[PDB]
Amino acid sequence: MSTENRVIDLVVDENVPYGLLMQFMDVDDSVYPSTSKPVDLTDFSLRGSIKSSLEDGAETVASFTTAIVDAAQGVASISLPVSAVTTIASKASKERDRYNPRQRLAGYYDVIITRTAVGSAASSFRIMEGKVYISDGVTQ
Amino acid sequence: MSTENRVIDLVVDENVPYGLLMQFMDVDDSVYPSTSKPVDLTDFSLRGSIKSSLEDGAETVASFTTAIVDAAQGVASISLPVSAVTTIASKASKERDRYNPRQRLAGYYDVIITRTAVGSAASSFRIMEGKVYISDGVTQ
Amino acid sequence: STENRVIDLVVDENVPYGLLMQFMDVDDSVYPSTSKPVDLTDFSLRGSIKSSLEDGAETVASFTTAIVDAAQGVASISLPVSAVTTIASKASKERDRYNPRQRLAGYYDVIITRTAVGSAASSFRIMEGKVYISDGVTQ
Amino acid sequence: STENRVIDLVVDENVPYGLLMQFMDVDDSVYPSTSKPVDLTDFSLRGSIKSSLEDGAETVASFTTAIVDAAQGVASISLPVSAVTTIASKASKERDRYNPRQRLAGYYDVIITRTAVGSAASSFRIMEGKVYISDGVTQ
Amino acid sequence: MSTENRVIDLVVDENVPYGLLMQFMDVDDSVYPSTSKPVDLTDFSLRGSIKSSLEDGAETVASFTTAIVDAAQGVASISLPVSAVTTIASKASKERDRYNPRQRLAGYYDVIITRTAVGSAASSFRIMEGKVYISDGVTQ
Amino acid sequence: VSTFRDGYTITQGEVLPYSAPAVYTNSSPLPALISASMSFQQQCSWREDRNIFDINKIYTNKRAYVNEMNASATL
Amino acid sequence: MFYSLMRESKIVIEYDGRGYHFDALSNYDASTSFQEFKTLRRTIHNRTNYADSIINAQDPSSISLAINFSTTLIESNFFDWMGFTREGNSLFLPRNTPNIEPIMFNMYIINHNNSCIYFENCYVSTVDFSLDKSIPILNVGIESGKFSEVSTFRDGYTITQGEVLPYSAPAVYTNSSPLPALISASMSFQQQCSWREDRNIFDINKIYTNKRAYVNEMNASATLAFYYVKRLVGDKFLNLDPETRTPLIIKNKYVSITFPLARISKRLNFSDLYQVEYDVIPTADSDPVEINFFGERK
Amino acid sequence: MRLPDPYTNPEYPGLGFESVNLVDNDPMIRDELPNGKVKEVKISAQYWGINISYPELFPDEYAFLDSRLLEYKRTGDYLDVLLPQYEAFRVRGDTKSVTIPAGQKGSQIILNTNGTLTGQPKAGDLFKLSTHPKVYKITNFSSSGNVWNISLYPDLFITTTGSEKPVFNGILFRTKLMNGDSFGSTLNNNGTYSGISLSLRESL
Repeated sequence: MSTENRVIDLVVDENVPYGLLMQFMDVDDSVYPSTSKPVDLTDFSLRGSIKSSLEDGAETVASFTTAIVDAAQGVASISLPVSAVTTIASKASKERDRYNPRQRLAGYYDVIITRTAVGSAASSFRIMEGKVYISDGVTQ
Repeated sequence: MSTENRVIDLVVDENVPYGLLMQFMDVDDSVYPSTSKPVDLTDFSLRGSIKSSLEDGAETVASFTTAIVDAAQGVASISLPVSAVTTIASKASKERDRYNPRQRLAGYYDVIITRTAVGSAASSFRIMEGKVYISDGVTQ
Repeated sequence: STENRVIDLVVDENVPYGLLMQFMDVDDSVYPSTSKPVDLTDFSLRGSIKSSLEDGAETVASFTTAIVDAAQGVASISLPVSAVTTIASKASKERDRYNPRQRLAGYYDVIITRTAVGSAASSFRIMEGKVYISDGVTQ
Repeated sequence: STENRVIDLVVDENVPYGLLMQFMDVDDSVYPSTSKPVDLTDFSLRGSIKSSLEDGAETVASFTTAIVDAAQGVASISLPVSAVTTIASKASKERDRYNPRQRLAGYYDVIITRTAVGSAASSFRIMEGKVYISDGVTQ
Repeated sequence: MSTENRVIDLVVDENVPYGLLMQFMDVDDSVYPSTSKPVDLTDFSLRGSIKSSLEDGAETVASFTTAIVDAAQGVASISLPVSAVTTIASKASKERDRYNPRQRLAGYYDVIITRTAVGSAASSFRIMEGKVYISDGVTQ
Repeated sequence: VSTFRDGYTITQGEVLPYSAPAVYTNSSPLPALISASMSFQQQCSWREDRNIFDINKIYTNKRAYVNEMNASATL
Repeated sequence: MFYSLMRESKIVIEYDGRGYHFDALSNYDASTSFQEFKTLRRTIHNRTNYADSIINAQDPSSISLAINFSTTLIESNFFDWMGFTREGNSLFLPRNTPNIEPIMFNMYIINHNNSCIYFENCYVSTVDFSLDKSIPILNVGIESGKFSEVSTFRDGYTITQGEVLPYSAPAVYTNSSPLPALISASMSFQQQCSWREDRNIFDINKIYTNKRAYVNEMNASATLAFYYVKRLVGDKFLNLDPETRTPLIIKNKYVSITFPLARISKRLNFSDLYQVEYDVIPTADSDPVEINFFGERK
Repeated sequence: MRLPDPYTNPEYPGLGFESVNLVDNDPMIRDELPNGKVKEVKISAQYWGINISYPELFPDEYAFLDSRLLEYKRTGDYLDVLLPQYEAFRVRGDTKSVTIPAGQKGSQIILNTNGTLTGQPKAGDLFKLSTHPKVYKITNFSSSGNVWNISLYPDLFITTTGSEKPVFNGILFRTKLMNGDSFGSTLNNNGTYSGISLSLRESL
């Protein structure tokens, strides 16, 4: 009955690899209390992309590298290497904000988890969405 | 509550096949609280459609591919494929919601359930209505 | 009639309409929830819809009345899909800015009547109000 | 308490009208007020519907009094559907503010009477008010 | 020490006889509590008249018929027949009042109780006063 | 919260035009009205169930019971 | 129909069978109300929503009058009715309260078209006036037990207040030495009575009205406001020390309140211009407080 | 006899419990051993105790109530009461065709509905046998089709004789007054009897 929070804004650090890991857990409310079992990520793949705008025809700033850490514990990690961080930093907006000159808007990102197989239905699902920001660094 | 009860809004996510899961259930409250039983959905066909406007001449932008996953237990599912979602996104208003910029107005929709059977009770009801919104995406 | 009990009917476009009543007299002085379903044997309700609330108005549709359960008290007021289509054709086009689905079609009343041998005319008005059409797109 | 003789009648177009008065005699000497009904002997009710209060006003209609179940005090005032039509014919074209279906048809009052029950013509007015016609749609 | 209420406004009903009865009771406050004995109305007569105005030369609308019901119980009745009610109704002011078109002002009335005899003093006494109103009726 | 529920369809229409109030007894109007104020209440009360199992945690009220309902008007 | 305007009214106080029509009335305020017993009998059987309210008593009314001083000095009867003893045109505060119950009187508030509101069992509970640089006016406060609506009434055609007295500057003395830099002399007199509620089980299903009351205390008080003025360094006459007993008089051309012996407490405020404030009450063994009423030419 | 209440006499809504205290009274020979072990022996019979508190009673309602109570005190019979919080009609049907096999003692009971009853009696509800007037309290329930296994807090006072019928609705406590010796009612100047309360106690 409560609300979800699909909209998440990420903040990356320039010159540093960014690593985010998501855990999918099955839940239920019954006579016995909340029973949680990790979701088995088999045939589950992720794919995320970043563009500088929502409107059609937006320039693709970069794309995220997807991997699954532990299927039994239902843990998947979504991250990008340091070179991708530099690429996004180059393509970010040059407009600074006072009280914190570090952060600059980089664009919008989405993540779809999908399960593709002959017996599996062609079902996709946008797990998250939001904007990507950059914390500019001076080292390196 | 003349019409306020059977109206909800759907937000199809761009670049994702949209599927809504419905569960019919005959809830008895006037006689006694906390009594509910599923509706035997055999012979209870479903059909829906989407149009851009409520005028007499309106474009059929899409149509739900309804299916009864479980004949008993009152479980049905209305869903549309990726091509229909793309058509809706292309044929949607360019004016963005201010409180949620990813959402744009696509059109109106209705759902009618037709319980055609051997018994002379070929009744029809409109169980759903509202507006259809498209949520833009970038992962493509 | 019941001037304080006016209710506006809402009929869905492209859908056959159905409304059911229950005539069930009560006497709770003895104990709460003492309600006995009224016998509807030899009762025949009837009604009509007209565009305006005055003489000389053009009739829009007449409800196809019935008595679903005699002696059980469950009467029904309804009209088929073609009549609903005629109502939608005849309805006005002054759509509201914030209820763009509902248009006014006309005014309605229905009268219950007793046709019992050994009795006389017992016509009585039980419903009153307006008929609103809700637009539809799925046809 | 005080006086509440003024009550307005809303009669329906194309439908016969009948009102059921349960005459009663409540006394508040004892905290649960006595529910003793008056006994209807040597009682007759008379009522005419006359447009406006000015002298010489034309008689729009006349109520038809019925006395039934004298022991328990109830009584009925009614008028046929023809009387309803005659009332609706002369009603004003201006409609009531709160209900756009009612139209002022005239004034009325019913007068109880004892005819030599004790060699006295103890006739006094029971109730009064305005009669409103409610425009129908069925016919 | 308290005040009296000699000013009483009467409201009559058109086409209906009007009947008002007054009871005169002797009272006293002493060591024993309030002792009340009905006043014996012997040689006691009443007389009341109605005019359309207080000023001298006012037209006499009608006059009341006076009678004594029970001398032992000290009850006197002051009333007028239905024909007098009609007469007063004809002579009433035509100016109506909203929120109740029935009532119209008819004039002013007074009642004097007197006891006239050879041994009795020539004493009169204005028991009441006020205005007379009419509740117009349609029947008859 | 980040995402929410937005009532695109279920919404209030146009405001009703002003109309003068009037108070009646049966059908006899009451003259010289000034201001009719109506009041309705559901005087519930929170049932605080903060216990020792909520130590080192932020507690939020969840359940409540109705003390009384009433309808009132000042004329 | 007939509306009721405050400006078109006449207030007549009925005492001893004579009507004291108090003209020269600047403004009066009054209200009437009833007492209810409203209980809600919510039970485990029926958690009801409808209360059990019965009106059983009349809440006592609190009428306040603001009356200008007049040349015929009818307004001194308020001191007379409140309990002060009279000698000539001067009112004494008695050493002891004379009677247990106050002096009761009825009051009418007349209006056009034989309309009236009848307050009964009234007593004067407060009288205070401020001698200042504005026209003096004494606000009296009376409490009623029973209010009613009556058709005929008592109207004081003869007993009435005359012309308002012309303004005259106040002055406060000690014996005959004037006190400098006066700002506002406010006098207060009270008869702090209390209603004796005797609502019993014989009044069930009836409306109860308060009828009898007893005097808790009478008092005379005055608050004097000055400017902090000193004539010498280390002055003895004008300072902030309390004065256990000192003869004081707040004098005017038409009224003079005398304290034969007074207990004065001082209070200094460091405002824009320093102000001292006195609190004058009569002492324990002081002679009766005087209130003289001079119409004209003393 | 029956204690008046809004169910029997709806014309008196003042009757009806403002608050009811259903106490458990099981006397026991409890002994606290020196080694820390607590040993308690149940010998005396258990009895439910009912403390009823009434709201403001108007004179006519109190007249009816104390008339009924004085009739109780006169004829000397028992005074039945119906607690309304346990009146949730959770079991429909007629229980005449329900058989309880004979020879059963203790908390457990086995009854065969023969496919007649509709509704499951959850734990905490009341239970009473047709013959004996004792009132039990269901603590656990378990059914295998038609047969029902019910566990009652007080042990069955009498062994089932094969004819006792279950009573899942309209259970009345056969109680006796404990405030009879000095029972006073105060009348206020407002016109209501205030602070009327009863200390009932189940007999047998």
